[PDB]
Order: sequence, then C-alpha cells, then structure tokens
Amino acid sequence: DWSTEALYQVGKEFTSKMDLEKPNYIVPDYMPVVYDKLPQPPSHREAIVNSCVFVHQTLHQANARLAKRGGRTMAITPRHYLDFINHYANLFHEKRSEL
Amino acid sequence: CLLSAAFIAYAGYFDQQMRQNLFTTWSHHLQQANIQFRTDIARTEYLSNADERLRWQASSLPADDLCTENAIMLKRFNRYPLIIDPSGQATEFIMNEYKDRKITRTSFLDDAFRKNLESALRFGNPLLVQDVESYDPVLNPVLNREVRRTGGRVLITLGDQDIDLSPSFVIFLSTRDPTVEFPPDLCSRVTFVNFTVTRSSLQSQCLNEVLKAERPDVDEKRSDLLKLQGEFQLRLRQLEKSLLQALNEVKGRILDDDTIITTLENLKREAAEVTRKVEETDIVMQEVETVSQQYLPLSTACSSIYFTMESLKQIHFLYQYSLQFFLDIYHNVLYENPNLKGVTDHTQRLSIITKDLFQVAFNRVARGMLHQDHITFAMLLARIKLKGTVGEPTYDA
Amino acid sequence: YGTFNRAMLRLIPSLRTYAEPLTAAMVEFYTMSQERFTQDTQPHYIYSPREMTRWVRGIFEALRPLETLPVEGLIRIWAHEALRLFQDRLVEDEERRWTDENIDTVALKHFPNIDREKAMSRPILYSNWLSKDYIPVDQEELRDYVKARLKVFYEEELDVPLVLFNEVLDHVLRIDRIFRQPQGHLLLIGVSGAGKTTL
Ligand SMILES: Nc1ncnc2c1ncn2[C@@H]1O[C@H](COP(=O)(O)OP(=O)(O)O)[C@@H](O)[C@H]1O
Repeated sequence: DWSTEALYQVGKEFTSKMDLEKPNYIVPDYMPVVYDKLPQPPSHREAIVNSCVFVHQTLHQANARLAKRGGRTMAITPRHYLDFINHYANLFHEKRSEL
Repeated sequence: CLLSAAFIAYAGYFDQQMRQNLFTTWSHHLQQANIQFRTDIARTEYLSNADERLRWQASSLPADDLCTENAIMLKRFNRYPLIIDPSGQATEFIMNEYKDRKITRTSFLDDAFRKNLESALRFGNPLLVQDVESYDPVLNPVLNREVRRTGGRVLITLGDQDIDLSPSFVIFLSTRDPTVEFPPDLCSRVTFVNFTVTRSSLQSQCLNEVLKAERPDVDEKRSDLLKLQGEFQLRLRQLEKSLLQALNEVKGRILDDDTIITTLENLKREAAEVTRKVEETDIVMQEVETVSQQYLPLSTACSSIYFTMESLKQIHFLYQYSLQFFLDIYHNVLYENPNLKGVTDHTQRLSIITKDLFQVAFNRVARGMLHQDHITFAMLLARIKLKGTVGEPTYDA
Repeated sequence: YGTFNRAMLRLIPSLRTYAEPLTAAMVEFYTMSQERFTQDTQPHYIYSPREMTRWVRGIFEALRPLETLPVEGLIRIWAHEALRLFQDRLVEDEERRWTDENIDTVALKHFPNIDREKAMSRPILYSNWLSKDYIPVDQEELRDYVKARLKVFYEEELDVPLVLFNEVLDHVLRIDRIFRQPQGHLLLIGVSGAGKTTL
C-alpha cells in the first residue's frame, strides 16, 4: 500500500492546479506527518497537502480501532485518496467560482 | 472545502457518531495547523440548498440529518454509490428523485440484467440495481469509468462489444442487508452510503422529534441559527437584484418615489434583523445547547429501550419488533397522551412523558410475551431507567 | 554453488580470487533468510536452493556483456540480486529493514577490504534503458526517462495521469526485469488500486 511520502507526493502533484491562497500564514505546524517536510515553515499549499495525508492516516487509524472493537470495517484504498483529491479540486473550484 | 470533501469522499459507511468523531478529529487537526476554516460549519447545509432540501423532503425522504447527509453524498459523488438500506425508504427516494429521467429498475439476479444495462447506457438512462450481494463483474469496466476515444466518441468495453458512454449514465447499486461484506476490489470503486439506523442515529431522531413537539420555540430558533449561514444571505440577494431591476425599470421616476422607497425600506429592515441575528449567534447557542441537554436523557432512554426490544429476539423467536413499532410507541406517547393536557411546565411534561413512555412500552410489548418473561422485560426497563436517571450510583459492581 | 561461482567469474581473472568469499556470503545470507521468514508467518515465505540458482543465474546474466568490472561492482550486483530475490515478497517494513541491515552486515563481514559505494547508493537501481547493457542507473535519470516515456504513453493510450514516486520506479524496474526473461510469470499482490494493472 502507498506510504506517507507517496501520498504527500500525489497530493502535491494533483493539487498543483488549485491556485491556493498562500497568504502570510503563520506556521505553528508542529505536525511531523511527513518527515520530508520543508524545515523552513511550510506554505499554505504544503500544509493543505499534509492535512490531506493526515486525514487519510486518521481514516486508517479509525478502521483499525473499529476492527479492534468488533470488526465491521471496510478497506480503504489509494483510489479513495484519489477520489478525495478530485472532490477537493471540484468543490474548491465550484465554491470559488460562485463567490 | 477540504473538510467537506473529506466528509463526502471518506465518510458514508460509518454511522452518525463515527462520522462526527472523524469530522471533529479533522477539524481539531486543521485548527491546530492554523488552517483557516470556518468553525461550526453545518456540512448538511453548506453542501446543499433550501430548494433542493425541500424537494428531497417532498420526494419521500426522512427529515433526519443523517438522511440529508446521505442525500448530499448521493448528489455529489464521483464514484457510483452503493446504498446500504435495511429499510426501503432510500430506494423510494432514489426513484422519486430521478422519475423525470425515466430511471429503470432492475436486479443483479434478473435474467435480462445485461439487456437492461446497455439499454440504459445507450440512452443515458439512470439505472437502479438492487441485490448487490450477487455482484456481476461485468460492471467492472463501468464502475472504473474507463473510456476510449474514437473519432470524437466515448466508447466503453461492455464485454467483447463496445457501447457508447452517452452523456449521463448514472447507476445506483443497492442492497437491503446491512450485515454484508464485499471484496476490497468492489469496495474501492464504489462510494459507500449507509442508511442503517443505530443507537446514535435514533437518539438524534428522538431528540429532534421531542424538540419539535415540546418547546417548538427553541427548535425553530435552532433552525433559524442553522439557516443563518447561507439561507438568509442568499435570500436577500434576490431582493438586492430586484432592487437593481426596479432601478433600471423606473429610469429615475422619483414621482412614484414612495414605490421604490417601499422596497428600499424592506432592504433596510430585513438587513437589520439579519445583522441582528448575527449578534445573538453565540448567546442563542448556549440556550439551545441547554435545552437539548435537558431532553438528552429521554433520547438516551429511547435508544436503549428500542435496542433492547430489537435484541429481545434472542430469548424467543416470537419477540420480533420493528423500528416502526417503537416509532409508533413514541408518537403515541408524545401526541396522544391523556395525562399531558392541562399541564404546561416544560419540566413536568418531560417527567410525565418519560414515565408514560416506559409504561406504554411495557404494555405494548408484554402483550405479545408469555407470562413468564414479563419480569425480565420489566427488569431491563428498570435497569435502563436507573442508568438514565441522575443523582444515583450505577451499582455496576 | 562454489563450482557455479568459479565458472561464473571466469569472464575476468581479476574477480576469480573472490569466488570463495562470494559463495560463503551468498550461503550465509540464505541461511539467515531461511532461519527467519518461516512458513507460519505468511503463506509464501519459502526459500529453497531455487533462490540460489536464480541468484547465480541473474549475476551471470548481469556479468555476461560486462568486462573489466572492479570488485565493488560485483558486490553491488550481488546485493541488487539479493534485494530483488529475498525482500521483494516481504509484507512489512520492519522485515524489509531487517533484510537491509543484514545484507549490509554480511557484505561487510565477508568483504572487509572494499569501498562502501553500495551504502551511499542505497537505492541500487539497475536498468538497461539508458545504456545498451545492464548498468546501474541514477534515480533522477531513470525518473526523467520514465517521465518522458509516460508523456508519450499518455497520448499513445490510456490518457490517465500518474505521479512518479520512488516506489513506482522500483516496481517498474522489477516488472521490466521479470518481463525480460522468456519465462516471466508475475504475481503482483497488494491493495486493490495501488497501481498493479496500470504499471
Ligand atoms: N503512480 C500513480 N500515480 C497516480 N495515480 C495512480 C498511480 N497508480 C495508480 N493510480 C490510479 O489508480 C487507478 C487505476 O488503478 P489500478 O492500476 O486498476 O489498481 P489495481 O491494479 O489494484 O486494480 C488509476 O485511475 C490511477 O489514477
């Protein structure tokens, strides 16, 4: 299955055409989800990608915990991550367009 | 948008409580990383509109928030959904929503399932396929959304032959047994939406219904606060554009000035209240939160008693009870209570409702029970009440 | 395999002296690989002398057109074959590491007078695309070549974008290596959607 750095790279590449704000963005990140993060304080785009891969990791953790408490869990695949990225792109474009 | 997309793509198979846990975990992480996202976002409202919600309600959809989230998922999906529905309400809603687009109904065990498939595929007809346990692998090229381009067409390889995709072929897979598992390959290519009721979902349903019946003023006030996000803001846009239309139509006829002044005053007044509504956005929340907390024990008792009734099957095969049965019991004790007339206190009515709920549930259940297990059901009800009541040790040991 | 190693290193006399150390290191690692990774952990953790035969065969194929190779190159080929034979099928990262440190320490123990070129070149990627023969290649050159090939392939067929992260490059190299030999039957096992059919 895809590792954390693969998830970060694919999120970075597919969210490239997302014209993200990149504002001043104070960075009290302190989140070592990916160890190849920029030592200098990451921009808004990279923080969003890190949050995306963190959401995927949290879904995996939730599935593990649910399986612990009596199963009834369904597998999550990289296709789920791709669908999530596509939903992010489409919804962000739609929301920005109407605003 | 990131939170909404995460909710849409990932959540859908989990129940209400687990969805809330995932949402609050993502929100806590996002606010920790100083990512600017609006707090207390109603994902039910942020992803839909008032007209769509009322159309869903009029097209045989339950008023539960879980059902509205499921409808949102059924509207904003990149992978065709797999509706898990122990009841039949979701299928009724999906037919009622796509009736104008001649939605064809079929099943995986239908001998003419294939013919019905390219029949809808050719003409872009939405297709509802049920009984997905006996899944047909022939849908694999369809679910993967693979397309081939030839001469300006879009062809799909439905078997050895090729069929054009057509503009809009939206298929809806569904089943009826919640306790079914699928191989991960099918699970990866399908959007999971679950209509199964659980403890948290029924607790939310009961809390919403009791807030609708008792204390309607708080219920609408919470509705006004929820609609404060986009509904009023969008609603006044129509008045502003109508003001623009009136200004261009009149061409500066100040002679009938009062006329325009009329709507001008409107654009004043409905503005202020909206701005006014912004001010008490916070203070109303603690009031609604306290009112909901007041009625929480009744909802927890309702969920516990319903699930005890459902699990009563294991003592005897004769003890079969449906969710509609408990809903009927709740509606009878809430709207047809002889003891509730002539008393208006908003704190004694709740106690009377709880006592009569327990009593009428016992009366309606024990009549279909042998006279050797009434004591068991009464003991379970007493234990549930003891857990629910406040001020007493649980005596777990 | 002592006889096989001596016959294999006849391609150049500068490597024959290391035939016995190479055989000893090859057997030692295998024994360790057979000591761990038992059957009762995963249903496909078997390690027969067939692995050794595939090992010496792959090394011989790599050395067939190459000539005047230093000892470090031979150790690099040996390590690459060991990685491609004894850790491709591992299912957890901890065992992948265990294999990495164990191959490193076996090579260090049986070759204490060699450079550590393989240590810096940890990826250990061999390909025959940039060069005619089977020469090890750099990560970035391989990534650029695969990017150009993907740019061509997008319009060629299956216009679906892909991202080139390192695991994709490693898997592409492995599948190409298997496809080269005229018996290659592949069994890609993994989570559905990770990129088996596409790659
Ligand atoms: N390296 C990659 N980069 C980007 N997307 C990928 C990659 N590998 C696979 N995918 C995605 O996976 C989908 C196809 O998955 P597939 O290869 O059929 O999985 P499986 O082989 O497990 O069935 C494609 O839509 C593609 O977007």
